Amino acid sequence: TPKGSSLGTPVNLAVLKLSEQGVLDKLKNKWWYDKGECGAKDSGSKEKTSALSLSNVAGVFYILVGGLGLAMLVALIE
Amino acid sequence: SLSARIVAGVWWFFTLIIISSYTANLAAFLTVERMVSPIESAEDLSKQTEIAYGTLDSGSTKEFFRRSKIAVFDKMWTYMRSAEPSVFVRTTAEGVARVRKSKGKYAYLLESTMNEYIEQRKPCDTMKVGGNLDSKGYGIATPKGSSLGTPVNLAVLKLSEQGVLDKLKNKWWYDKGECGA
Amino acid sequence: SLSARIVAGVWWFFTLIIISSYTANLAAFLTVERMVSPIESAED
Amino acid sequence: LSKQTEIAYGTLDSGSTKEFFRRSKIAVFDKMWTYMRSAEPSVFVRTT
Amino acid sequence: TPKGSSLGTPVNLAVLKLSEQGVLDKLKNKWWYDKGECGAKDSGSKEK
Amino acid sequence: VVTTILESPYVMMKKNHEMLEGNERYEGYCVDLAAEIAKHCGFKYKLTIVGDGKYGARDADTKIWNGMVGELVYGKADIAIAPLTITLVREEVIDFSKPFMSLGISIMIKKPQKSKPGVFSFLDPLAYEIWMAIVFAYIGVSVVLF
Ligand SMILES: C=C(C)[C@H]1CN[C@H](C(=O)O)[C@H]1CC(=O)O
Ligand SMILES: C=C(C)[C@H]1CN[C@H](C(=O)O)[C@H]1CC(=O)O
Repeated sequence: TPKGSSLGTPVNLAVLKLSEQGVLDKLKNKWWYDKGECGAKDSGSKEKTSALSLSNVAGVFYILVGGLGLAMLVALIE
Repeated sequence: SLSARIVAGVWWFFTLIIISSYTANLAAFLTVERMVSPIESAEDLSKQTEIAYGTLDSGSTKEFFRRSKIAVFDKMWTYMRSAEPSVFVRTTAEGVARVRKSKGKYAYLLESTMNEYIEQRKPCDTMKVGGNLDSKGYGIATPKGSSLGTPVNLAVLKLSEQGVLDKLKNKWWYDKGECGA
Repeated sequence: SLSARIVAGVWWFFTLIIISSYTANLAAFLTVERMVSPIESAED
Repeated sequence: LSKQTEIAYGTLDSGSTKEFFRRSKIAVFDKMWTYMRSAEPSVFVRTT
Repeated sequence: TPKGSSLGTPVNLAVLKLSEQGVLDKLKNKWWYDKGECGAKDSGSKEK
Repeated sequence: VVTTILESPYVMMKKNHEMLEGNERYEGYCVDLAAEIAKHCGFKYKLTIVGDGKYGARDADTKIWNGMVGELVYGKADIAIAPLTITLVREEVIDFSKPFMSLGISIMIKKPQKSKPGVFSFLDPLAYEIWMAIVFAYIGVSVVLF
């Protein structure tokens, strides 16, 4: 606001008001992580276990399944 | 029946890869020394009622929990009102003492700064977990309409910009620290 | 039969060293990832 | 070592080292000189 | 300093006083490792 | 007159405080900050401890402010340097400078250290999802075997 203006102090009080009732937090969450296209935002914080992700082992699981399917086929041809 | 040989072979490959990844990642786990936490976040602390948690009796933090319209915090407030023995403490030091004596029974909600400080000081058996629940700030207070307010304000600006506040912070918190890094 | 047996032995040692190698390199790969990234700190 | 009280540390009773820690205005050394100054049981030793 | 100069002893004392205040240390750290274009020791490994 | 409250590491008594006199006998973040604000704004100051030993609040019955805020409004002190939180009720009553430090409401817990193993954690470097999938694979391959 301009120096010496009347609106500065009450809009200041308003900012404090909103922040104390959690409005600003709600707004940020809304326009940041709620509309987030990528998703899993708070995940990368709460879910950061390092360790091992299922996704890496998934491929091995798929060659296992496919191997069982080929095993099904070979079982049929026997 | 070679169908059986393919089953056993592919499955052997499977379990071998699994136990190998386990061995590898346990080796990494033991080598790297990752931080271990019982609790992920505040909301998770609300979800799990196994651990009791509390704040100070007279302060703006209790005020936050009381007058907040946010869900999780309302839940935790419902938890904090009804629990006996009284979960509220007169001094922060007393509450942290309760955190230390309880062996995991007690969690303490306090200002992030005081939290970090007690984190840095002996025995340093207490840690700050999760991110900030809200955002407030300390400021230099002046009487309304006084002459000093605006120039001390600009002074604070300059000090933040040229790194005085940050350096001072690093001096009093971590550098005077009693334990490690 | 001695031939087939030494074949089995050599192959056993072969797959042994290979598996051990995989476990080793995967262990190193995963030990690396949890090291603090140099580029992460501004000064670095 | 300066950032932990778990392990005690000390110097000789007199010499260039004690005088160093005493006169030094550098943070780490000032701190260690405080630690050594008020420490009990006295951390100073007469000989190497 | 040239032999017999009036500057010899006080610049000697100056170098000493500087060494004791860690000024040489900080200045060296400034001109050598602070302006360095490869960070510390670790850069070389590149994680293999 | 700069009024402040004793808190570590905001304001502390030096070990020699019995010998020291005046502004010299207080060390802390807030103290150095007072020095900086004074050097920049060019005034001489008096470091004082708050009589009520409280930050600020309004008595519900009497509507009278307590602690440093009260020291500020009722004119016992010219300025407040201390870990004083900016709140609406306080802001109405006094003028706040731009915040010089960030804080938030955070959780302090005990550290588990070494003595607490967390058997479940050592049983799950692999995710529980991986355990789900590996059990399903176990019974699936079991039925393919049968
Ligand atoms: C550390 C204490 C007791 C003070 C500091 N600021 C807050 C205040 O301005 O009241 C209080 C903390 C809190 O309210 O959680
Ligand atoms: C061994 C001693 C006491 C002597 C030797 N040089 C230093 C000196 O001449 O001052 C002292 C070492 C020290 O101060 O730790």
